Amino acid sequence: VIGDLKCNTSSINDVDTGVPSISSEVVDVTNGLGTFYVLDRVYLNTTLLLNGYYPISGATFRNMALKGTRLLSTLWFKSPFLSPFNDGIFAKVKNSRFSKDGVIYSEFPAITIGSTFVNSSHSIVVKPHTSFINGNLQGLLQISVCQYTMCEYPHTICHPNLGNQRIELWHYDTDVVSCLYKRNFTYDVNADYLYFHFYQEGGTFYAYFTDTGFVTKFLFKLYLGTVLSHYYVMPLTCDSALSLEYWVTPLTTRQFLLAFDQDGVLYHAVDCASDFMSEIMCKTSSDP
Ligand SMILES: *[C@@H]1O[C@H](CO)[C@@H](O[C@@H]2O[C@H](CO)[C@@H](O)[C@H](O)[C@H]2NC(C)=O)[C@H](O)[C@H]1NC(C)=O
Ligand SMILES: *[C@@H]1O[C@H](CO)[C@@H](O[C@@H]2O[C@H](CO)[C@@H](O)[C@H](O)[C@H]2NC(C)=O)[C@H](O)[C@H]1NC(C)=O
Ligand SMILES: *[C@@H]1O[C@H](CO)[C@@H](O)[C@H](O)[C@H]1NC(C)=O
Ligand SMILES: *[C@@H]1O[C@H](CO)[C@@H](O)[C@H](O)[C@H]1NC(C)=O
Repeated sequence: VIGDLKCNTSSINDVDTGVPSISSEVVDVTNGLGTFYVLDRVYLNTTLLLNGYYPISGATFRNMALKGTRLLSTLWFKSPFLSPFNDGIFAKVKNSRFSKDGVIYSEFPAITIGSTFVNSSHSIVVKPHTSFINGNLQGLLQISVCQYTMCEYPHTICHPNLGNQRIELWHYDTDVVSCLYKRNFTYDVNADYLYFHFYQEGGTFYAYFTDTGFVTKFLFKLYLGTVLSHYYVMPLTCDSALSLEYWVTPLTTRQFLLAFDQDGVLYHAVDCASDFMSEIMCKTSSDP
């Protein structure tokens, strides 16, 4: 259970489909993976020791993507899918460009980040939305942070052209609710992978994003004043045979040594707390 409202409680079984897939690759940041750009600041032809919310070198990712057709498992909405959100998380999300009847699409899972997922708290929801404008497929990314009455079994659905045996249903507030924040963000539907930093500090939530390269740019920030404790990558139901990936590794507060081209491109990094070599390599930045 995520919310605590028995919504459209049909086509649900208790089927064990296993546990989120572990990546064969670990976090290695030795040229950018897991780093972000500084908001309203651009460094050229220089290194820079920097504290921040970075993923842990040697840590694996987990594929939190859940793909359904009609049936949802009750086990999909518990640990280990309903996961702890501490400092933050880093996401490598695949843009599933399923090709059907000539046209190419752009599906990937929604993620909700909250405390209790009840209308008494706020919950962040980062949901993709696709639509055609004269047969050209457009990418949106509907961010919203609201006092949602979340369902026990929240799921999104794919584009209706790919076929759906379920209606989209994650919250039941067809009555208009109190929201701290909501705006849409366009993304390039021709992107191989989308990357996200989601972290919190002193009651403020932070989001970084990129649909080009792996190094994320700043997206938005929002003062909650509360402390976020959980994330859930929602199952996406579809008739078409999509191949979903939402790869997540957690963030902790760490010092990194970053490096920039003359064109301001972060091209190299050192996980400074990973290694006795790395520690030595950073601390030696004070005038020798
Ligand atoms: C806030 O959420 C709670 C549950 O988290 C809702 O309570 C349910 O209300 C319906 C009436 O429509 C009852 O049939 C259920 O038994 C209630 N459930 C529980 C667990 O109490 C409540 O309606 C929501 N209210 C608003 C305004 O969003
Ligand atoms: C984000 O874009 C979507 C594009 O559909 C907007 O959602 C629709 O808003 C209209 C109101 O003009 C409603 O009639 C539709 O029911 C909405 N559709 C969906 C799928 O939610 C939305 O307005 C945009 N959000 C923001 C914050 O601008
Ligand atoms: C309720 O859910 C079932 C299966 O998920 C679906 O067939 C039906 O159309 C849904 N209807 C409404 C109004 O939610
Ligand atoms: C970059 O900085 C170095 C010194 O570390 C300097 O010699 C060089 O002129 C600079 N190159 C560019 C491309 O800015």
